[PDB]
Amino acid sequence: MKHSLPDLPYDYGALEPHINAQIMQLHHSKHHAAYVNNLNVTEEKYQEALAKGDVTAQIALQPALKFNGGGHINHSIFWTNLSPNGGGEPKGELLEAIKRDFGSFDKFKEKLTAASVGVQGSGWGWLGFNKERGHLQIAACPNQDPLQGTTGLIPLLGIDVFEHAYYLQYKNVRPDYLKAIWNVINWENVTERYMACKK
Amino acid sequence: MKHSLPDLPYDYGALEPHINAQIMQLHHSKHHAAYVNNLNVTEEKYQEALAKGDVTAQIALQPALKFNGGGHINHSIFWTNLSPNGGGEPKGELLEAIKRDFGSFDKFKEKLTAASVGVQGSGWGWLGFNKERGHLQIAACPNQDPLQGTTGLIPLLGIDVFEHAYYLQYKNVRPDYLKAIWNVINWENVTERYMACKK
Amino acid sequence: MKHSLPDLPYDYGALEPHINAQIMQLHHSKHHAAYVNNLNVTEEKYQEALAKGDVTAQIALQPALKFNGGGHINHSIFWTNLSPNGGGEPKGELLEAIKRDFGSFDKFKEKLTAASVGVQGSGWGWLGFNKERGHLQIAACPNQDPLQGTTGLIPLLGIDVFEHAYYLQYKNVRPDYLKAIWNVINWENVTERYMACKK
Amino acid sequence: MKHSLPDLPYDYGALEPHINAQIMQLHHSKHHAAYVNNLNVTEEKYQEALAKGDVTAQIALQPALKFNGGGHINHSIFWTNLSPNGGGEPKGELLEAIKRDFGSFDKFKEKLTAASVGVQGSGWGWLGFNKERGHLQIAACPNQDPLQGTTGLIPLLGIDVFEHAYYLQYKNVRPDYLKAIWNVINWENVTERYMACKK
Ligand SMILES: [Mn+2]
Ligand SMILES: [Mn+2]
Ligand SMILES: [Mn+2]
Ligand SMILES: [Mn+2]
Repeated sequence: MKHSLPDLPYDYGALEPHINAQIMQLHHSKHHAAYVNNLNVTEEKYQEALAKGDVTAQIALQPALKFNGGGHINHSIFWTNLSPNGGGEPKGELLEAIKRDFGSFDKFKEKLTAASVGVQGSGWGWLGFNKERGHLQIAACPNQDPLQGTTGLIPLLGIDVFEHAYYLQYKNVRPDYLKAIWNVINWENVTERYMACKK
Repeated sequence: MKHSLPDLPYDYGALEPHINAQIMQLHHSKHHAAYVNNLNVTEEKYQEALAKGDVTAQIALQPALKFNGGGHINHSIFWTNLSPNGGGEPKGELLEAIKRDFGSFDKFKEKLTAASVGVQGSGWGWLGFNKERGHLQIAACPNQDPLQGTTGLIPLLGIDVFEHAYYLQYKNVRPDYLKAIWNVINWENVTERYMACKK
Repeated sequence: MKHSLPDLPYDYGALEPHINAQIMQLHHSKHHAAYVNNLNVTEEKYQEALAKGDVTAQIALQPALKFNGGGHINHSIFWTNLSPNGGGEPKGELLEAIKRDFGSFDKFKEKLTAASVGVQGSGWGWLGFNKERGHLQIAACPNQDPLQGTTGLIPLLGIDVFEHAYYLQYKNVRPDYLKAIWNVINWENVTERYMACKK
Repeated sequence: MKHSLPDLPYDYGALEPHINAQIMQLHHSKHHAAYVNNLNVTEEKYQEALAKGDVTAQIALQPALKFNGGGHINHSIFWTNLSPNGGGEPKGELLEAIKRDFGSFDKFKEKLTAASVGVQGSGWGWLGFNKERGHLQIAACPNQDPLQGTTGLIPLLGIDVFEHAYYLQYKNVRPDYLKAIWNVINWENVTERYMACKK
């Protein structure tokens, strides 16, 4: 059982003019493809170390497993969080939960925008669901550290603030990239993930 | 006494075709200018906290002080480490030290290249001088963490592997950026820093 | 500003038999005294570095500032959170808040106990108040990293799980130390800190 | 692979009066036993996660794997580095190497002592061999982070500065524990590890 690079659920230029085709093609066919391959390489090395009981090799492989493994997790969710049919505001119970936990939808965007723009270096901004507390929660993750594996929160919406995700189009003005991405957020997908957390 | 953005010792397009003018202009006039301003803002906030004895505010300001403060340190050295008159190999005692500590100049480039390309996320690759041991030493730093402040090593040559330092020209192929930058390394400046470490 | 070691609100043997007198004496007159002394020395160096604009020295002093500065913050709160007249359960809105956010007082004890016992190495277990969300929140901190300075949460009740806090009496059985400390929790002080969080 | 708690090469009271019998008994039968048991449980979970491709579970298990896995590595080496027939100074090439890399045996003790006493919180002080550079090197590790797995250096002599390693006897005065441990250093074992580093 090996991990595979999931196909993009839309054309490279489907999110224009918010995210140009050059960024989408590089972000998926180059960056994500490398994470999957490196992930499969690390898993095979880790399996050999675990069979031999080489705990030293297991720990030496952790940085490569979390970075590439997290990259495969984060980017796989990122594509579904975007869509040419996205934008606007969510509906149903998710919208009610955003108003209840953050006050309003605009306030929520402000909190997630501040968490995303506040990331110093490479990282991610996430809207997650706290299963224990039963409400929403915003958190930032450094580098490719996945949300659930490092915080326990269930990812609902992630914003890649790696420079490779916007620099070609927005250069150093990360806020401009954060303002535009809200227009293509696939709230239908984010709603499916939210409803799955409640039973 | 406030920190200031040092002027670039050459034209934006002096390092072409290795580093295009668009990268140099953005890297200096936008990224570095922000580090200096944010650094001065943080120092003033830290001074107020220190006068009031507010240790909580001091610690809350550490991430902003190390990132912007380190950025001002790293980029100020980075410009002098490059030059249109650079490239080739160093001479004198520095070349002898590289051969003695790393075997050869090509081996040194291999070690610093591996440290630079091995940085997962944002960071820096550095050639430093270990004053205690009296020899050279290669080390990688995450994000803008400066070399001397976090390792004690005296910086001699730094390679910015932040994506903003090469993505516009080399995209995700960081190795291509590392291969080209060796042609514009200002070994005259790196020699001055090395000779200053010995007395 | 010259920080000072606060006088203990009680004699070293007031919390027996839950925390013996030898631990209290060492924890206050040796461990806490060292943080204050080292903190004052570090603050003086930070003042000298700021006057000279030595950013390298500032970053090099951060670990000592956070450890000793956080130690002064944490232990100063720890003494007030304990009392010979403590124990039992809180009353009023704090008890209602514990029931609301954690289900019941017993469930809250189980969650904070797991967080304190879960600390690998040295650290602290904290019950804090999230002013932005307006409810309670449990969090663990590594080493002496203070709660508010590193997380923003306002400390209400802290449990020192440094080995020096229980080893002399409970040895490696940290769970026994967690069970015994509930008998001396000064809920009057925790309520004061909880009321200070509200308008 | 089912890791096992290694038998001690001596009785618990063989290293008296430098390390009393109560510490040795607790450190081996309680502290080290917990790392092995928790390590075996964590490895089993890692095998289950790998078979299912659950990368989230793999990353969530890393802290427990590094702490307990590193604990098994460090303590297993620590017992062999000590002996009732130890003490004094090394001989042969190891002594020459200590003189070459650190000037003298006394200066080496001062450097490794400062590194061990300098650990803030829990950690380890290590004398290691850098195979790439072919000389000795001193390094400190936080918590149970093993030397080779996190730094690449081959461990030669380790000093446990976890509070549980000395507090019962020396209380908060860690320097006294560092001075006393030199009397039981098994330089015969350290030489074997140093000779294994060379062809
Ligand atoms: Mn990305
Ligand atoms: Mn840069
Ligand atoms: Mn303490
Ligand atoms: Mn130990």
